[PDB]
Amino acid sequence: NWEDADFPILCQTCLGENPYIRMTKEKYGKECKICARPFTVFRWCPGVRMRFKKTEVCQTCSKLKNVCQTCLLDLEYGLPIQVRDAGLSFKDDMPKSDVNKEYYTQNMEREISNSDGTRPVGMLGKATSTSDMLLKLARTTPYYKRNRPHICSFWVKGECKRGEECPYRHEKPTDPDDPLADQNIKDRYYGINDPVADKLLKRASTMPRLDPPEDKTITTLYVGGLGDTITETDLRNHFYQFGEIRTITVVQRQQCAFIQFATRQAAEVAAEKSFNKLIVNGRRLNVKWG
Amino acid sequence: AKTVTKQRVESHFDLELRAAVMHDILDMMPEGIKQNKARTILQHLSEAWRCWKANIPWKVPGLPTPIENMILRYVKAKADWWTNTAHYNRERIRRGATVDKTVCKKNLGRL
Amino acid sequence: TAARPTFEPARGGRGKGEGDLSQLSKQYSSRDLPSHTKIKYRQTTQDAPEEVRNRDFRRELEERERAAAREKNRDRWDDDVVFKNCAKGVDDQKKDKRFVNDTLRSEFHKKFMEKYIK
RNA sequence: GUGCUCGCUUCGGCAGCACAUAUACUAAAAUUGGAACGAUACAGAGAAGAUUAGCAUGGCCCCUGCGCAAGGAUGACACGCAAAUUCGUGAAGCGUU
RNA sequence: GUAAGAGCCUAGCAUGUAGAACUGGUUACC
RNA sequence: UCCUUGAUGAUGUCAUACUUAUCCUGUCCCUU
RNA sequence: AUCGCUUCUCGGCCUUUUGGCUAAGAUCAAGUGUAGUAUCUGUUCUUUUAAUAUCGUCCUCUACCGAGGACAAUAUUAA
Ligand SMILES: [Mg+2]
Ligand SMILES: [Mg+2]
Ligand SMILES: [Mg+2]
Ligand SMILES: [Zn+2]
Ligand SMILES: [Zn+2]
Ligand SMILES: [Zn+2]
Repeated sequence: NWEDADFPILCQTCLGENPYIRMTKEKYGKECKICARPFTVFRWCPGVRMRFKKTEVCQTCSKLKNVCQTCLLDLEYGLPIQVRDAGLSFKDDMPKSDVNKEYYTQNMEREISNSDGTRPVGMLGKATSTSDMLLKLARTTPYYKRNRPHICSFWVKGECKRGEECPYRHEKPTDPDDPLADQNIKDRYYGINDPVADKLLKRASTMPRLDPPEDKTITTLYVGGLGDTITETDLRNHFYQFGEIRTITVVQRQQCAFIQFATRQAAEVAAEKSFNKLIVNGRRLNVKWG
Repeated sequence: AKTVTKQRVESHFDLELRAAVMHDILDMMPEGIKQNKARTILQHLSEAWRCWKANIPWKVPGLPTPIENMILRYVKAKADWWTNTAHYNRERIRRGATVDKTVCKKNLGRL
Repeated sequence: TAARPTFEPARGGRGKGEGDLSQLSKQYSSRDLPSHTKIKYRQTTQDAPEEVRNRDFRRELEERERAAAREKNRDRWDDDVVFKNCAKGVDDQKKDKRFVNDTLRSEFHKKFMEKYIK
């Protein structure tokens, strides 16, 4: 089918830093880079020195995979699709071969048009269960360096006869001796071998995490960074969630708090939930084993 | 959706006759029938039409009387269509109207 | 094989006007140009539904039936020759009133075969 | 940029005001893939012996045609060890409770 | 005995894309 | 531990016999 | 008698099987001679003259290069 929708699905670092945006709507302008069925192309200018970005994929190919239509990054977290599927499950399995892709597209678009038109169709129930490591490397500030005109290919040959009037950049292109420079559109879409996603998951592997007990059954918790502006009667209230809490040794001369629970399971938990995440009394509460 | 113009007419008639017979035998069989045996009744109907055209008396020794009566009914219907088409084309060939050469040979063969 | 029957038809819903107008083609027949772009309606004398609503049909039907039945009622030398009058009372023997539901034994078909084969 | 300022006030500059208010699928490109007959070898046109008109039917097969005309070999394909639910007799020989 | 692949077997017409992620921790009793 | 390389000749060809997208037919014998 | 294995006979499933239409769609016939292909049988290679065709130097033209002409024997076959 065609698509024919109003107001595209965009993030905030592609839609520009101006709250006042002019965009044009073309009814069936291009085809999708994934679906190859034609859609409504929206085209705007992000800012002042930017590139005139436009939407690349359908409303449907962004409903299936919860991304922005031009940068193909997540709407909520802003990370590549392979990273978000790595920090979640992968149960979409969109077909890549031709006839199966258009058949699956027709049927999932029928499922979309047999619904409200507001939610991620299959990604919702798995989007309830969230806040993995992907929340701990999500970019806080907008990356406005994407919205930036291409390298002038006449200036690379030293023949840019426009000079100062050329809107294209006179600066270095990136070295092709780089994994970060292949980057197919469909490889970035389907979550297959995206090198940006490789570097983000590698950064992710390094990152701090809750760990297992050195010895069996030990529910002893070695808590560093307590501080003397807190009270131990509240800890219990913020801890009871887990189960009956075993031993609760308290030391304020090192500001370390040792804890004990019935089962080791609960102690692992309290690490997991607790490690590099929990803060109470506006003060970070750091945890270790033994 | 192609139109039945002039060279599709007999093929469309004999396409629809088979379909009407198929619907009637799907409605005529009782509740515990294996729902096979449609092709054989269609072959009995084609053979009954050939035996009508050859003026051969058509009788199958063992056959259920609803199937036999329905085949006789539809063979009489195709007989009527065949004969009225022959009368119409013979009146056209007699008056000198625009006729094909193939309809002249077909009409001689029917007459 | 090649020569085979159908046993199922082709289904509709997958061409030129079926779901998305076959994704909005720019191809159109000469039979699809504007033509008879104005519905004619029944006037007051013809059989408009205002006039049909109050009418008692049974009395008028019985009157027309009576008039039709009344019309059908008011409508209705060599004496030495070896063979005598063979047709004595044959008053044309009304075969041309009979109608037969048989294309081989009809009267029209017997006239047809009498005319067209010598 | 132009004009008006009983603007400094000369014809030099400056000030004020008015009108005028957002082009570009942004490349003269770099790229990226799928594609021109047609030649190369092979390859040979359905209907139970042979020579043959054809009309259909079905759809992840198209071409020519403005065609809901008509052609494309009857346009091609279709040719299948065509197995879908669910069993019982009788004696006979051998071993067993 | 000619368009039917298949393949080849060499080509050619569409594209003016999206995208480049970097930051760190203490020890102590009978 | 039979030895253990950077590679421009090998099996044919001719003749005879048995079945066509060529070759020509519209055609006949034999005793009383 | 009952349970199990193996001969043997037989019943029921065996449409699991004839997958259209038209003027039974139509018609109903052959011999000889050559050429080509395939198969089978028999036996061969490597390690002088006649005919045809066309790198060096010199000259001219045009902008070291290109074209044109002339000259110097070469290749094939047979005894
Ligand atoms: Mg045709
Ligand atoms: Mg033919
Ligand atoms: Mg066809
Ligand atoms: Zn799409
Ligand atoms: Zn975006
Ligand atoms: Zn430039």
